[PDB]
Amino acid sequence: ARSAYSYIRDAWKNPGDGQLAELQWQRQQEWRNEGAVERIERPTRLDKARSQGYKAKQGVIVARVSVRKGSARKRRHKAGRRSKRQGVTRITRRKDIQRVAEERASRTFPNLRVLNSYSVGQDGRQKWHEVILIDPNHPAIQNDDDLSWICADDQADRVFRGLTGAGRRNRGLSGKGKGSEKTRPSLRSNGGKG
Amino acid sequence: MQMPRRFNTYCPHCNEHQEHEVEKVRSGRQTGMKWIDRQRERNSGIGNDGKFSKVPGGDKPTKKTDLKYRCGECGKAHLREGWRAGRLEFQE
Amino acid sequence: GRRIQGQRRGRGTSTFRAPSHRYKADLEHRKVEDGDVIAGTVVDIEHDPARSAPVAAVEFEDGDRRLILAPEGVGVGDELQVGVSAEIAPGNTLPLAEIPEGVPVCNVESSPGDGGKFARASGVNAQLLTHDRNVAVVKLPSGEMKRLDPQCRATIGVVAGGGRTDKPFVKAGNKHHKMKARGTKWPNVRGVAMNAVDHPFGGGGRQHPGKPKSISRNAPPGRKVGDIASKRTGRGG
Amino acid sequence: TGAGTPSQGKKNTTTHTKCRRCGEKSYHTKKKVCSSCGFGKSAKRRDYEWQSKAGE
RNA sequence: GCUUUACUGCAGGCUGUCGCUGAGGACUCUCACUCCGGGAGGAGGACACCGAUAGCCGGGCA
RNA sequence: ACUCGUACGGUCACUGAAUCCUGCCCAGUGCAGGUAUCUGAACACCUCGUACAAGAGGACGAAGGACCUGUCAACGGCGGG
RNA sequence: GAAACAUCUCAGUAUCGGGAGGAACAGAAAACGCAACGUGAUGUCGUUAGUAACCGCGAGUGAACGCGAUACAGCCCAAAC
Ligand SMILES: [Cl-]
Ligand SMILES: [Cl-]
Ligand SMILES: [Cl-]
Ligand SMILES: [Cl-]
Ligand SMILES: [K+]
Ligand SMILES: [Mg+2]
Ligand SMILES: [Mg+2]
Ligand SMILES: [Mg+2]
Ligand SMILES: [Mg+2]
Ligand SMILES: [Mg+2]
Ligand SMILES: [Mg+2]
Ligand SMILES: [Mg+2]
Ligand SMILES: [Mg+2]
Ligand SMILES: [Mg+2]
Ligand SMILES: [Mg+2]
Ligand SMILES: [Mg+2]
Ligand SMILES: [Mg+2]
Ligand SMILES: [Mg+2]
Ligand SMILES: [Mg+2]
Ligand SMILES: [Mg+2]
Ligand SMILES: [Mg+2]
Ligand SMILES: [Mg+2]
Ligand code: NA
Ligand code: NA
Ligand code: NA
Ligand code: NA
Ligand code: NA
Ligand code: NA
Ligand code: NA
Ligand SMILES: [Sr+2]
Ligand SMILES: [Sr+2]
Ligand SMILES: [Sr+2]
Ligand SMILES: [Sr+2]
Ligand SMILES: [Sr+2]
Ligand SMILES: [Sr+2]
Ligand SMILES: [Sr+2]
Ligand SMILES: [Sr+2]
Ligand SMILES: [Sr+2]
Ligand SMILES: [Sr+2]
Ligand SMILES: [Sr+2]
Ligand SMILES: [Sr+2]
Ligand SMILES: [Sr+2]
Ligand SMILES: [Sr+2]
Repeated sequence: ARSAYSYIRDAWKNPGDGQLAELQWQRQQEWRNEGAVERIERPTRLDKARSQGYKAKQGVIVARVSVRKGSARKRRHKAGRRSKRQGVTRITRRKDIQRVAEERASRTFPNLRVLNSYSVGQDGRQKWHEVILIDPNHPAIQNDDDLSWICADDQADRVFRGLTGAGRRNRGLSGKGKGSEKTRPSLRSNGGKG
Repeated sequence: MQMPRRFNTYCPHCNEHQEHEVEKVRSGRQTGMKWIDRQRERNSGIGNDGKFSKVPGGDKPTKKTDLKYRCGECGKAHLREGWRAGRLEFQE
Repeated sequence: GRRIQGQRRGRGTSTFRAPSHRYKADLEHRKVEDGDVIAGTVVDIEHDPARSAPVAAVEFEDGDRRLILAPEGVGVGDELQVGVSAEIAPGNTLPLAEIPEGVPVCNVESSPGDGGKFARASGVNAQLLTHDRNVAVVKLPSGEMKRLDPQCRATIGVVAGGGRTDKPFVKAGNKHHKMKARGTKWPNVRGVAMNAVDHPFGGGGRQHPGKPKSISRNAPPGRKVGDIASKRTGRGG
Repeated sequence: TGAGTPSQGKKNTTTHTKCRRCGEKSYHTKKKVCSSCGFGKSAKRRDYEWQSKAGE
């Protein structure tokens, strides 16, 4: 039969219809009043969290984050930039809101590494994302056959280097064949034409 | 100058002499499904566009002749070399 | 060009700011629960450097020393009442509903309990007119009819220090001395005596503005000089 | 009063002093910030890529 | 460097529209959201703010 | 920032003590108000077109412009016959 | 640079913000599509090729599949129960 988890997954397919609609109207009232990064004991989406790698273990942290909405908070030109390089409100950035969210969250927790993240909704002025974090130094994770990879020296600050699942997706590394000549092995190696 | 409506002349898509109707050529409505029609939608962005950053041009104190010569038996049209016509009136 | 004077203003540098540290008090109203059981004796009448007009030092029933805005006539020894059922005497603070019609009032509030916003300057007043269950119309010093909430507090009487603007400065020395104590850059150099690089009316071989003085309300900061959105200009005609 | 030699008379102020962190006479004692190593401004050391010719 | 009814663009203002955003071509409500009060609670109310787009003005700026 | 400020205020401009005065013009440019009617973008709606998309027309219509009024201590003007 | 210049070029170069390691990144196909009865993770070297592609179609910009080589390596969850 179906898993109890599959009933949260099926609910989040439409986060504006029914029981979840009335839930998110309520929650966001407290979330708007909550900080930038708030550590929360239990995730909002169990299926998604577990799917991404979350366990109910010692040293597996989850934290909600809220980033401003829209495009870029881009100013104007002080020095002589042409007509083409004069867009203030019409241009956006190259890192999606989920990546900023993951970074803000990894800096709030300078010892924990980012596992993965997901969206927990949005309103007119902000976007919320919940980020799963892991403690690399906790022996509860050092001897875990499903999570001990994150304890390697080369995995240090993995979000900032774009080695996150959310990172590789923004870097244009999803496709294995066509239209991924300029993106693999890295953008920098390909001169930044990604 | 004046130039008749129906006159007996040649047509390379007929190989003989039939009565050709002299009609003014009406252009055609733009659907926008061409090569350069998409360049105005893709290649265009914030501040200046070169060739897309222009306005329609002018003329000479006389425009040429853009005519269609549809015949009697087949009704085929040949694109004849256009002369600098001041005002053209088709007799009858 | 360069940023005009009004652009350098908003930055909030020393030159354009007010010497706040040299100012006395943020003259507001007292918080009574409901009942008017608060009263106070005026002990002193001081000078306010922030707003030139006199300011009364009031000690209350519970010994709370606060500087209140001074209305005409009120002196040392006098008792005033702050609350809901206050006396209709000059200098008493009470809401608009409790104040009768055709009475000159001052230190009027916009939203109830904000501490006073309207009618505060040297010698001004406000006329209370209509009384409904919902609205209390007040005529502000400019002649504007403000449809106020009857729960908005106000002090009965005209402000003290009247007829001040009726006497000239005589010398620039008197203006200098005044402006040093306010949030203003002084003197005022006309935009026309400036260079083209410094103001929209600058430049030229003589003195005159380039374009007409009247400017659109949609004009950007740096082009908004002269007569801002004039519905007309001139005296007669 | 000319901007040259006579204006050089009013020069009895101490600004740049020996730094604690690096030791160059670049600690602005009025700003408490170093102009050479960046002590008092950054936790890191003030280094810049233009302190050397591009491809070096 | 500077000027403008030189060229082209950008800020910025004004305006429609989509999201925020709810209940019963004109209107009622309160529940989001905003503001004010220490608090109780009071004002405003799906407008406003903000994200997006569209037309006008636009030497303030390049 | 103005602002511990509230129209007897502060903001933006112009003229430059006092004294005696400061005429005429709102056609153009500016600013502001109004506007039956014209013009007016995208969205949504309507018709045809596409197994869908592209796409052709229509309907509606904001600011704005047209257009009318106000204004020169507003830019300015006060000639020839 | 385009013999000016605005799209374009210089060039994702300079410089700036963040972060890892002795290397980094990539990686076991929702691939390739020498269309096949075919190849079979990923880098890199040679070649493909100044080709295809782009571009006031101007100046200029410019891959890939394949092929030959170097080295080879393949696994773990989520859920079901
Ligand atoms: Cl991390
Ligand atoms: Cl013709
Ligand atoms: Cl003054
Ligand atoms: Cl093959
Ligand atoms: K350029
Ligand atoms: Mg590499
Ligand atoms: Mg200028
Ligand atoms: Mg000052
Ligand atoms: Mg006060
Ligand atoms: Mg002056
Ligand atoms: Mg001069
Ligand atoms: Mg003069
Ligand atoms: Mg003048
Ligand atoms: Mg508040
Ligand atoms: Mg210029
Ligand atoms: Mg003078
Ligand atoms: Mg006059
Ligand atoms: Mg050149
Ligand atoms: Mg390019
Ligand atoms: Mg050329
Ligand atoms: Mg290129
Ligand atoms: Mg290929
Ligand atoms: Na960290
Ligand atoms: Na494209
Ligand atoms: Na110069
Ligand atoms: Na006129
Ligand atoms: Na040249
Ligand atoms: Na040149
Ligand atoms: Na070109
Ligand atoms: Sr393009
Ligand atoms: Sr353009
Ligand atoms: Sr000609
Ligand atoms: Sr207050
Ligand atoms: Sr106040
Ligand atoms: Sr001038
Ligand atoms: Sr007059
Ligand atoms: Sr001297
Ligand atoms: Sr000195
Ligand atoms: Sr500092
Ligand atoms: Sr550095
Ligand atoms: Sr005079
Ligand atoms: Sr006029
Ligand atoms: Sr292999």
